Order: sequence, then C-alpha cells, then structure tokens
Amino acid sequence: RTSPTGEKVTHTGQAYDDGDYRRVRFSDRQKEVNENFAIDLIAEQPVSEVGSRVISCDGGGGALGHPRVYINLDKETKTGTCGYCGLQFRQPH
Amino acid sequence: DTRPTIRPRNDVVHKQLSAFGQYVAEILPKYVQQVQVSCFNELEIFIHPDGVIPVLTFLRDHTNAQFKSLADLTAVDVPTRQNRFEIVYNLLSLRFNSRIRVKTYTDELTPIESSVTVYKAANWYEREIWDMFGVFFANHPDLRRILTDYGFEGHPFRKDFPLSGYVELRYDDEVKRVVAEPVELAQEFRKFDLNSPWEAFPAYRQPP
Amino acid sequence: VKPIFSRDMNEAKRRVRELYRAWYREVPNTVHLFQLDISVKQGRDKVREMFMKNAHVTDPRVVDLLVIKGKMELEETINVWKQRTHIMRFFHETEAPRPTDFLSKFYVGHDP
Amino acid sequence: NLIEVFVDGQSVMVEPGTTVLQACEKVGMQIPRFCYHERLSVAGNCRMCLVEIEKAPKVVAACAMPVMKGWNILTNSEKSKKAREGVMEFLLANHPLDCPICDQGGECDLQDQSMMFGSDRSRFLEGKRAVEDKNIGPLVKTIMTRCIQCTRCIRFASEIAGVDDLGTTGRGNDMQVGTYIEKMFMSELSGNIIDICPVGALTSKPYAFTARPWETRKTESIDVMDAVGSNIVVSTRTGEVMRILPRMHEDINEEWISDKTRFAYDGLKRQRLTQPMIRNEKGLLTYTTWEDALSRVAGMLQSFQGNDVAAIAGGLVDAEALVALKDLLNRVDSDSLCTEEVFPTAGAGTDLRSNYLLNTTIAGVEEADVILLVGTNPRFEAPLFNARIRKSWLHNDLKVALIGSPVDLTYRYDHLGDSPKILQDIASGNHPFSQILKEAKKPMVVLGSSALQRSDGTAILAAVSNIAQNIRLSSGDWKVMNILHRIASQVAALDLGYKPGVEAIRKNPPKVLFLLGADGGCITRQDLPKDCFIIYQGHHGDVGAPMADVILPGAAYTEKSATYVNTEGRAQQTKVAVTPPGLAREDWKIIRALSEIAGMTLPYDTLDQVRSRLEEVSPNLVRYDDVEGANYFQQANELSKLVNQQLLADPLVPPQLTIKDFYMTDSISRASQTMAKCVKAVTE
Amino acid sequence: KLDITTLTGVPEEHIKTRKVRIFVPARNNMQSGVNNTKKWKMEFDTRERWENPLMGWSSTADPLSNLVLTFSTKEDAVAFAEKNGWSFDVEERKVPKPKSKSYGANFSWNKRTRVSTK
Amino acid sequence: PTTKPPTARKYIWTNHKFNVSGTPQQYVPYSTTRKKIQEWVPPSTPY
Amino acid sequence: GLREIRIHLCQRSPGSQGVRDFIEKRYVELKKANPDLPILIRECSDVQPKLWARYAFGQEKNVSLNNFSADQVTRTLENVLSG
Ligand code: SF4
Ligand code: SF4
Ligand code: FES
Repeated sequence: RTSPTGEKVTHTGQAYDDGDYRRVRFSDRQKEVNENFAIDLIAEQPVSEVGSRVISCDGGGGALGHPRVYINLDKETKTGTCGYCGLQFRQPH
Repeated sequence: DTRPTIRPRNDVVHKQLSAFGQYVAEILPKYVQQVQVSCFNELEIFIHPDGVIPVLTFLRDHTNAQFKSLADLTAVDVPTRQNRFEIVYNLLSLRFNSRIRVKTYTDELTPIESSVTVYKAANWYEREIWDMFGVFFANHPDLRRILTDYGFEGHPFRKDFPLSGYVELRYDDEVKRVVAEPVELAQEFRKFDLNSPWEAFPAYRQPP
Repeated sequence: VKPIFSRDMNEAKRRVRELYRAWYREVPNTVHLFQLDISVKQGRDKVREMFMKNAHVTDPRVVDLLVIKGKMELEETINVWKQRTHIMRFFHETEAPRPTDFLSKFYVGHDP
Repeated sequence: NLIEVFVDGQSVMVEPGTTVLQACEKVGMQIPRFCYHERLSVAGNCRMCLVEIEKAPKVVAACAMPVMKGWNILTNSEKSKKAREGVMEFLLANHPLDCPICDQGGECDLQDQSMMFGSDRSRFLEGKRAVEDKNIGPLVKTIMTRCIQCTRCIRFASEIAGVDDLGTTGRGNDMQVGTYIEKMFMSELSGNIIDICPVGALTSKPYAFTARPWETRKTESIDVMDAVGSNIVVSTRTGEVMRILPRMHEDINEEWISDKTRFAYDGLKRQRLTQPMIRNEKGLLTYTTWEDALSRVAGMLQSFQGNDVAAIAGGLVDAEALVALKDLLNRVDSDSLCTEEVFPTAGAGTDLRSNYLLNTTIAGVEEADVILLVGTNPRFEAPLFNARIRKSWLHNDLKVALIGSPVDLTYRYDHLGDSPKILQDIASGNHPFSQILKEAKKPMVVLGSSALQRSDGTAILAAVSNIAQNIRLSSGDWKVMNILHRIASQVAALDLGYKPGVEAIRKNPPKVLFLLGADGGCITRQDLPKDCFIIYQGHHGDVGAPMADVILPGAAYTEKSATYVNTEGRAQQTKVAVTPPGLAREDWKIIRALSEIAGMTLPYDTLDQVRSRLEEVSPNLVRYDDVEGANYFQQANELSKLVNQQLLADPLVPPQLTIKDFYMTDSISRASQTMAKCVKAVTE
Repeated sequence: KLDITTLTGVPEEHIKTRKVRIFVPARNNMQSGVNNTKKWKMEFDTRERWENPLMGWSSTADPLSNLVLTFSTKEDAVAFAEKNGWSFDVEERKVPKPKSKSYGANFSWNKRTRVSTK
Repeated sequence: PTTKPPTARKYIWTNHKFNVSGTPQQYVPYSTTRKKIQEWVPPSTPY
Repeated sequence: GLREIRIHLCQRSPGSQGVRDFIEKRYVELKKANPDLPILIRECSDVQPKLWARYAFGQEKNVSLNNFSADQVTRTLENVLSG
C-alpha cells in the first residue's frame, strides 16, 4: 500500500507523514520497501485438517525449521496456529 | 570427579606450591600477610605494599626461588575496598619451571615503590598501571602516560570511569583542527542485566 | 600516611610555585613552537586559570599528585610530544557555552 | 523457645514451626522452589524443594516440612541434587519449547532453576502434551500449554484476590488449570497472577512481545494513581516505559499492585501535553514558546493580586510543585490554594495531621481486631488497603463492619447499613456494634475520604470522631481514628496547608485561576468571572486543558523525581525513569521560572533547595519512609465537638460501586486505552 | 575527607549535578530468586534520551548513564561517593520479615485459613 | 546451477540487482517504527 | 498581616516538651481564639523546635522554641498575634 503523500507503506505500518521533515531523505533516492508482506503470505497458506487431537509442527525440514511445538485442536471455532511458522491446523469436523 | 567433562587436577603440584608458599612466608614474615594456592595449582602470596621490593628481590635472587622473569604486572580495581587498587605481580622461575603471583594493595594516594630495580620490565608495566588506574609509583625512572592520549584526563580502567569516556574527537573546519567535544552517542550503549536471581556456585557462598 | 613528595602543605605550595614558574616561562616558547594563535598573555592566563581551578585542595598528597600531573603535561608540551590540537584543547573553543541562569537552562532543555 | 537445627552442619536457631526452607533461608541457602510462595499458603505440589536431612531415609519437602531440633539439613547433598534434577526433568518433560516466543524468557524461574539445578539434556523420547488455552480476561494472556500446575494462581485468587474463579479441572496428566466455564477473572489485583506464575503461562497482554527482561532498565518509583503509595519498578527500555512491576514493601504494597497501577502506563503515551499552548485571536489554543506563555502568565499575575489569583490543586501533583505554587501565590498575597478534594475544615482541620491521616497505618490493620468502615469502598478506592484487611481477616479473623452501601469487598463483613444515622446510634451506644467496639482490645475505625466529600462531611467526621472518642474513654499507643484518602496529592497538600476544597474559590471567584494538574472539573468557566484567566499545568490534556487560556506542559510521575505522601503519611519520593516529552519540564521548575519572569523569584533553584523549603513548611515531607507518630486526638476531637452540623439522611453510597468505576479514575487512566478495554470488558 | 575529585578527571558538571543513589536492587517480581538482591549498588540519575533522526535509535549525552558500581556494604558506597564528591541518597535495605507458615492451617477446623481447593 | 537448479521459492527475486550504491536507486536508512507518544489535540471550537 | 503559623515540635526531644505541653492544653483554646488563622502543627526530628510565622506577601520569620516552656511558647504566639 501507498500513503496519501505518495510514500509506500512498509509492512511495519511506517510511512513518513507530510509534516515529517525526515521525508527529505528519499528526495532523490528510493525508499527500500520489501514487496512480500509476510502477513498476507501466510493468509494464503491453506489450513491443514489433521484428525489427531494434538499435532506437532517443526516448520518443515527438521533441523532447518523451528523448535518443535505441539498444538492442541480442541477449540472448534478457532484453528490451531503454529507459534513460529504461523501455519493454521484444524481437526476435521 | 572423573570423565572428560571434569578437568583433571594434579595434587602433586598443589602440595609443592603449598610447601613453597610456607617456605616464602617463613623466610619473609615481615611482609607476607597471606599465602593461597588455587585449586588449579597457582600459588599466590599476599604481601604488605611496603614489601614490594624486598619480597620480589627474594623471589628473584634466592637460589631456591629463581623467579627471574616478570611475566605480567597488572592492577585490579575493587571500589568496595579502602585500598581499591590491587597490584598483582606475575613471576616465572625457569630454573624450577614454576610461576607465582605477588598481590599487594594500594590507595588512590599512597605511593608504591617501583620494582624497576628488581625487574627492568617493570618500567612500562608500571607506566600502564599509572596511566590506566592512576597508581603512582615512587622512584620510577619515567612515569608518564603510555597508552592514553597526550592531553587525556582521567584514568580509564578505573571502575568509576565511563566506558564511552567523557570526551570525543572530530574535525572542525572553522578551527582547521581536530577538536575535543563532550561525548554524545547516537545510540547509547545498551546495558544488559544478565546476572541470574538464582545462586550458581554453592561452594563460593558468602554467609550473611 | 606516606607523603607522595611533600610532608606539609607549605612544602606542597613550594612545588606548586615551582611548577607555575616553569609553565609561566614556557608559554611564550609554546606559542612559537606550535604556532598557536593565542597570545602569550592568553596562554599565561590559561595557566593561572588551570592552577586556580584546583585551588580548593587541602591535602598535601593530592597537591603533590596534581603537581606531578602538571609536570607531565609540561614535559609533553616542552618535548613537543603534544600536538597543536592538544595544546589548543585547553582552550575550549568549538564547544558552545552552556548558560548558568536557571531560566536559560529551563529554555535550553531538561538539564538538571 | 528457639530450637537448634543445623543446615549443612551450620547451627542455626529457629522458632518452633519454622519450615526447613525458612531455616535454609536463614543460613543463606535459597532452596529451589516453584509452588512455595512466602505470601501464599504452603502447597507442596511442585516437589522441587525436596532436600535431604542427615540420618533420614527419605528426602523431605523443605517448603512444607517443619524443622525438628537436631536436624542437619543437607542442602547440597547428592540426594538433594538428584531429587532436584529428577523433578526438573519431570517438569520439562511435557513443557513446550516456547522459550524464544515466551515472554517469560530471560526471567523464567523454570529456565534459571533448570540451568542451576537441573540436568543439561533430555531423555523424553515421547510426544509432549498440548492444552487448549483459556481466556480469563483482557489483561492476562494465557497459554496453558506452558503451565506447570504449581497452583500459585489458584491459591492467590482464593486468598489474596478473594475471587474463587481459578481452579484445577480433571486429574492426572490431563489436569488443566483454569475456570471450567468461559469466565473472565475480574479483580482489582488480578494482574499480580502474572507475576506469581513461575512460568510464562500467564503473561501481561499489553507487555506481550514488546521487550525482553535483560534489556529493560529498572527504575524504582512510587505509584500515584492511588493514595496507597505502592512502590513500583518502572522498567524502561530506550527511554520508553515498558512495564510497571511491584517493588517489595512489606508495610505498604507487600508484593502486589493494583491492576490500574500495573496497566496504566499506556495512558502516559496518549493525549500528552508537550509544548506550551496559548490561545490565539480566534480563541484556539496554539503552540508557543516557553517565553511567551510564561510572560503572559506573569503579566496576568502582576495585574491581579489577593483572592483574584487562586489555585486549584490536582490529584497527581507533587509536593515540590505544591510548595512552589504556594510560595508563588503568597508572593501576590493570595492564600486561596484549594485542593480538588474536600476535607472538613472545621475544628482542627489541617492543623493536626492526625485529623486527616490513617493513624493506625496499613501495617496496623494486621494488629486490629475490629475495623469499622464508614461510607467507603476500599476494594476499589484503595485495593491494597482492602487486601491488607482481607489478609488480617483470613489470619487474625478481624471483624469488619461497613456503614455504607453494601459493596463486594472480597471479604464478608457486617453490613450495619448505609444511613449515616447509624454513626449517631453507635456513638450513643444504642447500636450493639458499639458494644462490640467496647469489647475490642485494638478497635480501628476507618472513614473514607469520599464520605467527607458530602456536604454533611463535617457532620460525618464529627460522628466518627465521637465514636473514636467513646472507644478511647471506654478503653497503649493504639490508634482508632483513621481516614482513607483516595488522592495521592491530597495528603501532601494538606500537610503544606492547601485549603481542602474549592469552596473558598467558589466563595471568592478568582479573576486568575491556576489549574495545577487539576482535571476534576469541579470549577468550570461558568463558576468563574467572564474574563477569567485559566492556566492549566498538567501532563495530560483531559479536562482543564480545553478550558485553559495558557497550557503549561508538565511532567508525569515517571518523568520526575518528586515527593508523594500516602494516606498513612509516609513521605515517598519517585525517581526519573524517562524524561518529559516535548518541551515539558518539572513542575516546580516551571513555577520557579514563572516566578523569575514575573519578578517574584522563588528562593530555590535546585531540587534539594526546593525540598529544603518543603522541610521548612512541613519537616515530615523530607523524611522518606518514615511514619511519624502524632496523636493529638483529644484536641482535634474537642475542636470538632465545638461545631455541630446536621447529618443528612442521604445514604453513604461510595462513588465506586463496581470494577467499572475502578478502572478509569485519573487523567492517566482516562487516557489509557488498556483501562478503557477493561471497562468495556466488565460492562459487556 | 579524601578529595579525589581533582584526580578523577570527571568534568565539573558531572561532579556537582550528579545525584548518586546508593541502594540494594529490588527482587524482580517475575522471579523468586534473591541472589541479585545481596550487594549494595550505586547508580546515577537518569537524564534525557532523545531519538536519533536517521534510525530512531535512542541517543544520550549522559556519560555516566550506564555506570553501576556494586559495593559490599552501604558504608563502602557512602565513602566512595564522598571521595568523588557526588551527592548520594541512600536507601536502607528492605529485608522481608520472617513469615509463619503452616501447612496444617490449610485444613483448620474453625479458622478462616482453611483452603477451599488444593 | 544448470545441473542442480536451486529450490524455487515465490519470495525469491525474479531479477537480481547489482550494487546500486551511488545510483538513484540506492538504499536510504530510516526508522520502521511509529510515533510512541501521541500528543493532545486542542479543541477546534473557541471557548 | 500574619497569614499562618507553623509550629514544628519534635516528638521526643526534651526541648520540645514545653511546646508539647502548650499543644496539649493551651493550643485548643488558642485555636478557638483564632479560628481563621491556620495554626499548622508539624513534627521535627533531631532539630530545635521552631515557630515559623507567615505574613502577607510571602514573609516568614521562624522563632526558635528550643527549651521554651508552655508559657513562653504562648507568649511568643501572642506577640505574633499582638504585633
Ligand atoms: S516459561 Fe520459561 S522455560 Fe517455559 S517456554 Fe517460557 S521461557 Fe521457556
Ligand atoms: S497458570 Fe501459572 S500460576 Fe497457574 S498453576 Fe499454571 S504455572 Fe501455576
Ligand atoms: S516448593 Fe516445595 S514442593 Fe513446591
């Protein structure tokens, strides 16, 4: 997204205001902005359905992932979300 | 204990060092205040500051103590003691393949006799001690700043001296020279409190 | 307590005067040697100012050490161990004057 | 009576009943523990305190097992070490690997105790358990997967908080801790369960994910939200208040702080006054330099003198600012220094400090046997005071009677009623509770300052004083008369001599009114001359700021080293944790600079000089952590007896009746989004 | 009275304006360990920490912002402050009172102490 | 890389860029956080 | 004229015993005689008792009450009230 001033808003919700003098730093130079918003990317990821009451996520790749954490799926409305990865898992109804 | 994790300890050297420490204490009761041997076999002799030259001379010339090499002369600043600065002399005896530490105490004002006569290496070490901590050494051939800047003020290694210092340098066009200005850090050195609230070593517990 | 050099304050004052004489006589040469833009009076004024800064001391031991430090600075100045900037560092120039009036400090910042 | 026990061969004398852990603490040994808490009932469930006693086959629980004479506690024996290692292994067997994402990380008792007493590897080749989390409110983030079933939260809620909501559900490894039904744990002291929790199962929702413990800088300070005077530790990182943690003070806050105190720091970052504001030609406040604002105020001060210039003291103001403003008003021959809180001025008034102080003191509550509460709601008015009363009732079985609207106080009391005439009945002896008071050996009477705000406040004070007098005549140095103030500044202002109430300003409308941190709204533009000049000096712009000709940005309590006096008269000084935002300065500095500009320069230029002047006014305001003893009860009683006001039939309804009335009280709380969320949660 | 102020090298501004606080650090309420709260410590008054315009990093000019000196006893800290001529405020150490604890009281017959749940 | 292609990921760039220092596309440092202390808004209605 | 009177008496200091007796007996009568006048009573520690008297336009004069008998303290107060 882009601010009304014309400055692209970072994924950290930061955009130099119109009254901000610091905006001059991008006068003749581009504002480095990452164009893959992480929050949107995980939202794309589908919610896995695992019958087991408790599932464990390592992030994939074993030692190349994150510390293994066990997620409980008792909550019916909510979907178990990985603490590190953020992947959502559900228990089939 | 045993197994690779534990460090092997040699008791023979411990006994030898304890015996030699008693030897030194008996020979020099006038100055030797305390003798300790660490569990890692390092003999330490605590001497009254007046005995810096006599004790070192004995430890250097005596036939059974031929510590003819001043390995390192340093100071430890402990602000909780009246004599905050602790001058430590590390010696080496090639003849007996052993090392010893002479530890003495001093104040911010009380002078300490220079050991240049005993060890010529002491010159620059004592210069460093004076420059970093401020321990004046009496009868020193040339006591002056050795490591700090020429016009520097204060003793940096003192525990009460700020890590970033009090002054900073920069080049000023108006004066056409490098000028000293009060220190201003763009990012303050972030002090991290890491000491755990739980006691770690029961063996070194100070009773209340 | 063992005196550093002087047993009494009168002896210490003797050392202070000796140091002051050396600094007073060295100032003209120092201006020539480092080609300083200060006047001989300015340097001698600074010397007196620096001596008068530590004029509240009463312990002969402290006075002795102050003289020793004063000697060391003189030795570096005489031996040209210091550089032109080092000599000029005594004369704080670029540093903006910090006011003393409370109302001025109140405007300047949160300075206590 | 002391029995001689030995810890690691070292003889130590302990009173009979001392637990093994306490004796080890006496010799300097802190036995590892998770469930045992000094202020919570002994549980013995964590099993981490197991220690070996010489000539004993089985290790004992030091947290529970009482010592016996001759026992040699082998704290560092092999049995004890192995017991600790095994128990830690069991604790960590099912504990989730959440350390990188656990807010407790870096300050976790589990982590440090594992590092110091536990092993360095795991043998658990099976799968760990996962527990569904339970919502308990908008303040405590709950991850029950990390719970170690220490039962500290349950015991705390059951005894200190007094709300029997938390509990264990199920049995065995499937035992889950939390309310069986979906219920919000509502308490004025609920936040402390975050601290008591050894693991990161319970975490501060606002502080969640914000910062780590090692980086945060700690600044010990005093709370100003209430008049309890709770000692707090302001954890600040990179010049920003990150969280507020309790500071141990057995006499005042012990180890607990109110939820408002813990989660009102967010208000300090919203609606803040930064630059001096003066009103333009259009009549709108506009930013200006300090010079212009101070010059305008000084010119107005020169224009009018006497009662034309008056001051309304606020609730979050400090003693230094109070004395500075007092001297400034004296310079123009003005004594109309009024506080926003009304304390009966009849009789002794503010001349005797005992007339407006909790003479019994917070600690004395534990020694009291009968406490009579008159028109007050201590649960919300002073949460820690109510907690102390509850502690005494739980242990000392202190009888409690409340003459007021029947409000939950986390403890059962004798509701005499809400009509003030019950005070007359007790004084006359017709009421049986008067007989109960006669029998009592250390009876304590507490009168809420809220009741004093009533128009018959003088009559209420007279009735309470008469009851105390009757107790004194019927019956050491025990104090009976006590007043619970709800405003921190009020005590200091009354010590200085500020008029307790804006009635004097109403009597003589001031052309120039100085609102020093005053956002109560008692006096409006309508209550003032049409050409009134209002100078509001506050840290937040809440109420006085909109109705102000010149706004002087002030410093918050975390932004200045200032003196605040609690309701027990114990002077306490805050410390600077962060510097005031924008151009805001310390309040006393602002007043002194204004005096210099006007020409009536005050005789102090440093904090030390200002506090010396404070001693010149009242010496008790420089003796920190000192509860001075001044009785002066008979004199004040006689002076009060002189005037006879009429009690009103209006029931003694405390202003705060629910927790919704507790969350948002002061300007900081009103500007606190977290407190607003709490209000919304409790209302809905 | 030892006067090392002239020999310390500290600028005069940070010799007079400074307000040393001698105190024993309080126990972090989050943890239960007391090992940290065993030695007296000396700290200096906190001052302005503004924001660096380029990055937002907190900037300070206080040279003594991070100086914390531990001392065995309060007298040591007082003496050290006197030597360096820093105004020092001392906070007396607060040791928790010994508290009588009884597991049996949890199951009292006629006392409030009786616990409702375990 | 022809024999063993690297694992393809969507977030990986589709066009490698050389060091752009000294070019108008250079990177300028800035803060990624927001304002910490919100200020008070004076009322827009004259008293 | 005189705006307020501050009586600083230490709790146990024997020099303050006379001031204590004055407060115990005569102070009630004095307060009745001078209702409007704030007779502020505060406590000192390890310092001689004093009688600060605030006058108009911020003027104060402290009267040492060290070892002053109740009659003497009353006399000093009367003089302040009687000029
Ligand atoms: S509670 Fe402690 S041990 Fe458990 S995950 Fe959090 S930091 Fe790690
Ligand atoms: S939630 Fe925390 S305090 Fe409650 S039982 Fe579990 S570990 Fe203990
Ligand atoms: S602390 Fe001893 S069993 Fe819990």
